[PDB]
Amino acid sequence: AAKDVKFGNDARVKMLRGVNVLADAVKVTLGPKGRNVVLDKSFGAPTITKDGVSVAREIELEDKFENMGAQMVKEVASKANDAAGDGTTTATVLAQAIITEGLKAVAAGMNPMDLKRGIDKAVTAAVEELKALSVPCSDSKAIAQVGTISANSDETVGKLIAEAMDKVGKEGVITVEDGTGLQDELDVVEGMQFDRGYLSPYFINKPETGAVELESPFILLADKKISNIREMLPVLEAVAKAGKPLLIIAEDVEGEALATLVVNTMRGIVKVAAVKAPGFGDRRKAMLQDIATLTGGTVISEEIGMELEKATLEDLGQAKRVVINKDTTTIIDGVGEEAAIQGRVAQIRQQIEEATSDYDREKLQERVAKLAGGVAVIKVGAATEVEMKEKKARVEDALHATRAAVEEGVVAGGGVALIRVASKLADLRGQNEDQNVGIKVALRAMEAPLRQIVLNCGEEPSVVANTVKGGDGNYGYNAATEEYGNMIDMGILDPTKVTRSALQYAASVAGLMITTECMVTDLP
Amino acid sequence: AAKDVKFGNDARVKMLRGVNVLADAVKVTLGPKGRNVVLDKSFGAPTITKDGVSVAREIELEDKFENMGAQMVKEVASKANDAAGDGTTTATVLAQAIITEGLKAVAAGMNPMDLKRGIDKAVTAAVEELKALSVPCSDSKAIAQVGTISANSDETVGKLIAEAMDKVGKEGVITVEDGTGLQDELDVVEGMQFDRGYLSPYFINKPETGAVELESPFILLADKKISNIREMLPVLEAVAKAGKPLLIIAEDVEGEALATLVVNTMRGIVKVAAVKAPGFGDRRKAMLQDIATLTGGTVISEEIGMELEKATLEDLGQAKRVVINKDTTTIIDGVGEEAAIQGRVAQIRQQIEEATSDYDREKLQERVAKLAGGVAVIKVGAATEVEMKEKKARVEDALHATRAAVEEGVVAGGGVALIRVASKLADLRGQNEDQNVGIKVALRAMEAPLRQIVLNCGEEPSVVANTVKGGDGNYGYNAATEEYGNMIDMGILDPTKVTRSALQYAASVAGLMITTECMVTDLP
Amino acid sequence: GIKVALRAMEAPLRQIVLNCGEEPSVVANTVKGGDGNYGYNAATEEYGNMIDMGILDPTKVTRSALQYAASVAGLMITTECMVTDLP
Amino acid sequence: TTATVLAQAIITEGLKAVAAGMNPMDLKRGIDKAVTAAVEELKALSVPCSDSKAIAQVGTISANSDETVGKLIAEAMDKVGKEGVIT
Ligand SMILES: Nc1ncnc2c1ncn2[C@@H]1O[C@H](COP(=O)(O)OP(=O)(O)O)[C@@H](O)[C@H]1O
Ligand SMILES: Nc1ncnc2c1ncn2[C@@H]1O[C@H](COP(=O)(O)OP(=O)(O)O)[C@@H](O)[C@H]1O
Ligand SMILES: Nc1ncnc2c1ncn2[C@H]1O[C@H](COP(=O)(O)OP(=O)(O)O)[C@@H](O)[C@H]1O
Ligand SMILES: [Mg+2]
Ligand SMILES: [Mg+2]
Repeated sequence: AAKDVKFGNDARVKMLRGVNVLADAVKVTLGPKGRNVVLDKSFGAPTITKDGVSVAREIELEDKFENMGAQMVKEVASKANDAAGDGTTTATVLAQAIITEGLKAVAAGMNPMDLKRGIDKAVTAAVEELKALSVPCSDSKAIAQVGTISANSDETVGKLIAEAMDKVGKEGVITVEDGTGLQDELDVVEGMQFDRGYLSPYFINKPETGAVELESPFILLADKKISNIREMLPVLEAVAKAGKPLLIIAEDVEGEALATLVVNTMRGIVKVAAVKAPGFGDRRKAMLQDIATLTGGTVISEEIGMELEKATLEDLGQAKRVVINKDTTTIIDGVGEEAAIQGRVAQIRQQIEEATSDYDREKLQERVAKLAGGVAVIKVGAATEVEMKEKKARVEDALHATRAAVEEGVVAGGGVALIRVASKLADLRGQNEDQNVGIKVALRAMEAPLRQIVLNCGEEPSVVANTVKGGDGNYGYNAATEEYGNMIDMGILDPTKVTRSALQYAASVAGLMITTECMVTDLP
Repeated sequence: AAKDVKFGNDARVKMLRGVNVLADAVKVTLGPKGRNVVLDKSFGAPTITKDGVSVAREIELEDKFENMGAQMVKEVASKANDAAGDGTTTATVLAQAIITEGLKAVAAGMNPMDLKRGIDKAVTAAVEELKALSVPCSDSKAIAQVGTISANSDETVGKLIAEAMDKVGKEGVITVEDGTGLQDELDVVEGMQFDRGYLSPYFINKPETGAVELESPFILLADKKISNIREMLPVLEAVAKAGKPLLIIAEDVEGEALATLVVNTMRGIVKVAAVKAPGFGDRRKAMLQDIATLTGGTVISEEIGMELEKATLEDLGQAKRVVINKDTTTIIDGVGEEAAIQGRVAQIRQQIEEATSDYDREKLQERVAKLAGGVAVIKVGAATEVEMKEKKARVEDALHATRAAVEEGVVAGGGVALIRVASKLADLRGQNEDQNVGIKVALRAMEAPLRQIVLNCGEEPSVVANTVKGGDGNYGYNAATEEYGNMIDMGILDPTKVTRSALQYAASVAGLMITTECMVTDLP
Repeated sequence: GIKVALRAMEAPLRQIVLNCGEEPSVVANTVKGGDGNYGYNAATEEYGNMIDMGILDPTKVTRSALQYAASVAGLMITTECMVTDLP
Repeated sequence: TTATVLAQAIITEGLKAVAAGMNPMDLKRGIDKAVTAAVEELKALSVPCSDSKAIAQVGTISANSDETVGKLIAEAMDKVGKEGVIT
């Protein structure tokens, strides 16, 4: 294909125009005051959205070069959401400010490489300062309002989340279930979870979040990389007698064909899934038979001693519910029985004494807590099930935030945290002035999220930013109530996890943007 | 896809042009004098319509941005019809007036957010005042002319509706049936209804209102979310022996495939339907076996104790007629027999004493009245059945209005009600003047429906609006007879239900329109 | 109308501060909060008594600027129609 | 330059008020009422200048802060006297 080659300022000017168009649309929707963006939908009334992610995914530009600049910022903003579940608009507000000023400095003939180093040095220092700024919210009492604040300042969703982590503070998995009673129901089931993606991108089922809630499927568990269609078809034939969905847990399938192919064949037919087992080698294999002991299943392949093909519905695990997604496999409640599952407890307690490897010891002491801790199951018993269905997303909204908050503590929400780092590290100086200019570009960019939010509020951003900069600690503007106060006390706070991720991702995209010598795109 | 990005006044000016084009066409058809709009039809003479809904659905604009502005007003006008069955043109007359003036205020640099708050504050106050304005029409004597007025001022259709609600005043379901006698026939059959939509949008049958009148089908009733094509095909084979249509009542089907698919497969073949059971959990399940007791059927699935597949035509409910639509399931007369149906009456009377939950008590006392109240069946015995078929739509016309009227009472029809709220709340003032301007924009907009109607009448709107504003209570212009009088006495009135819905929906679309910072549409 | 004139009178200070690069509104608030000749020395980017710092403007020039601006501006706001040669 | 900046602000604020539906002529009368009062207050604020130190300072500020220009004009101011003309 013919490729259009662009160079120097020619390419950079095109890239900035694309960054600006995407940032402008995402920036208006920052904070409680974010103005709605009308997104054309192909049939039906155009969607009106106050959410940055929907607008960003929508934005595509017709200029090949301008689109490439927009796409690069979008992927880093999405990466911020992957690390912590929000920060998508904040990442683009920060990225646009660093990128626009940095590109202008490069257009002044300044060395791009140390401009990049100076911005990165300031970012690393700011990240350490943010951790110092952090308020540990480990205690359940802190979790109680942290969770209420986390759920878009809603007490009802927050308290249920807080009630369960009252159950497990930290690592206990908590899941959201539609309530079967009009009173809310919470129980802890000693099920399981592991952070392993599904073996095709296309396994998505009914919940609009790329995920696979699955009611009473049976589970295959395999100890060699499975020979595919010839011996999986017997099992699929057996599975299709009963009518239940199947999940493959394995090393992989012999996957170049059928791990790609099976989800394109089987969605409309039967619904069948596949996932990687956790860790590698003996740990993966041992962990698969740990998984087996907990589900009630046994592990199966031609290779070791326990042939696959003629397997029945008894020769499987089963779980009352399963969740599976791009990045996670979750077992909500096995068919396995208390005594058999506790065939494990004697060994796992024993090996913790003595294991000759430090990470084997760590894995064993992680595994026993995990195995016994289980999954906290929250049933949202709202009077209206459509409304608990609606609040169900906010509850998933909340635990993403609450989990991030417990992991890194909390910072003064509002860009007050970035203002105090900016004021805190004004002293930091670059070795050369290209480096010095880079430090300043990063510091000025840190002010941009607070200023954009006050602009959406209609307050002129400068008076407020001057007052917030002048103020002490968590003194900040609550734009929803339009007055200054202590933000943490007022109830505006976010995890140090979220702010740190947005700043780091914004810095990386900006550095690449400043140092991009040439852009090659397909000819229009 | 390449997306055209618009910003600030650039987008708003495009959106206003689209709102204006749609509003202009809908506004001319307001009231008895509404001038006809010729709607091109692809083959045959162009339809001439004095109905706003037909014109609004028709209007589509070629500019991507202009169409998006029109579509947003259309969906809110349709939402007004969904809440109460009319108000579609009135919503657009009100929406255009708030949107045009509000956009002009935003174009004056005024803060969009409080303009929005000021309009909304005035609307909330006006809604309370409208309820104070309300005349309770609960009494059957009030229903008698309320119904006559409701049926486009026709006494014949109104009296039959009034005669049946003489039967049940309020909650008793009343249905319209083609008369089998030349004398009108009215009977009350203790059948059933529940406000649950059908499980595909495409289930539509013979009546031109998206609905499913169905003569003697048999009914499936299921107590688990059904395993689909493999065990539904036996039943479908059994059903297709007899030749009757089938309805699935269930939690759902295992629906991602066959609940979407079945209506695309089975329309031309056999005609088969599916609906959600009412409520959730024990209440849904109990209510399904309440439904079972009343129809004469029993509830069926693999899961609890009563396998599906080999079921006969006896192992079903049956009803003489059924109605099903986007939002409702109706059972007109079971096959069930008096004594068996009254297997229920002892329990339902008993549990009302003692139930330990307040909403369980409410559901029980709602359920007994509902179960015994039944469906009032009106047979329109006109001398001409084509004419009773024609009047049949007006009778459906009437009960939509009569039901709304009994629920909220009635207000001086004619925009006289909105004039008196506007005059009543002239005192209301915004905290800031952006808020003050918003209150005034809402108040001036309230006058627009009366003025548009007098303009269609050919009276200049100002003299009449000045006189109506000056006059007392229900003093208003009867544009059909072209003279002022007491509107309620003259026979021009509408439910508080209808006016309140139109004002609320118009305010919501206007606020979004004023605060829309950016519009993203697919490139032309 | 009186308010429009008073708000406009703050405009020269804001524009000098904008040319300096400091935030005009923040400086305007400090000067408005201050009293007497307290003002922002644009060259030294500091706040001090203007007479003491030597920043003095002739009264005739300031008075003339206000009167001339008000007369032309007041007529311009009243314009409702413009008639000009077709391009 | 200051007259243009003041005029631009009065027109921008006035046009926004006319857009709100405020009668344009009434705003013009209000602007004029404020200006007449402001001119009197400038006369009260004014303190006379004839010190050659002050004469140099008004010259320096008027010359984009050129100290030499103000210094020389004060001396020429001094030598010619009030009836004198400086070119
Ligand atoms: N009531 C408020 N007062 C001040 N700012 C707020 C308030 N609530 C949230 N914020 C801040 O505004 C941002 C939330 O805006 P949001 O629309 O969710 O964009 P994003 O997805 O990038 O976080 C966060 O930075 C949050 O800290
Ligand atoms: N005889 C009449 N006198 C005055 N106005 C009337 C008369 N009859 C109805 N109206 C008013 O005119 C409106 C009915 O117009 P219509 O064409 O049905 O549009 P819409 O569907 O929005 O109600 C209602 O607001 C009604 O109150
Ligand atoms: N350091 C200073 N502080 C503030 N303003 C200054 C300073 N020095 C000179 N000025 C000038 O700024 C304005 C001068 O305007 P100028 O640009 O010289 O053109 P003109 O006098 O025709 O309006 C005056 O307010 C004057 O005070
Ligand atoms: Mg957010
Ligand atoms: Mg109508």
